[PDB]
Amino acid sequence: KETAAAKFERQHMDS
Amino acid sequence: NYCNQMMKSRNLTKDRCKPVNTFVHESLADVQAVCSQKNVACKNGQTNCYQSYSTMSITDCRETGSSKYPNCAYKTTQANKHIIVACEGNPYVPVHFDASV
Repeated sequence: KETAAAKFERQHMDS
Repeated sequence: NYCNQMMKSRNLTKDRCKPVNTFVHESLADVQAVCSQKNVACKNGQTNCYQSYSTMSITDCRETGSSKYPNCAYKTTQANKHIIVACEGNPYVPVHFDASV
C-alpha cells in the first residue's frame, strides 16, 4: 500500500 | 495550533498520540536532493544518512506532559536547521528523519 518513501512524505513534508 | 492540526490531518494522531514529529517547509525536490549531499553516520550507527549543506525551515512538534489519547496536545517550535535524513531505494530518496542539527 504505502511505501517507506510515501510515509516520509505524508509525515514530514509541508512545502 | 499548527501541530495539533497537521498531525491530525496527516493521520499521525487519529488513532494514537505520537510523541514527536518534524515538518519541513521546503520543496520536496530540494529535500530529496539531500540524499546526495554530506554523508554521515545515522544515530543507530549505519551510514546511509546525509546532512544538508544549508539550514531549512522546520517546525518541531512536541507532545506536552498532560497529553493523552484521545486528547493529544503539542508544543510548536519553528526553526531553521540542517536536516539529517536516511536514504534508500532507486531512486535514492529519504525514508526516515534522523535529526536536525
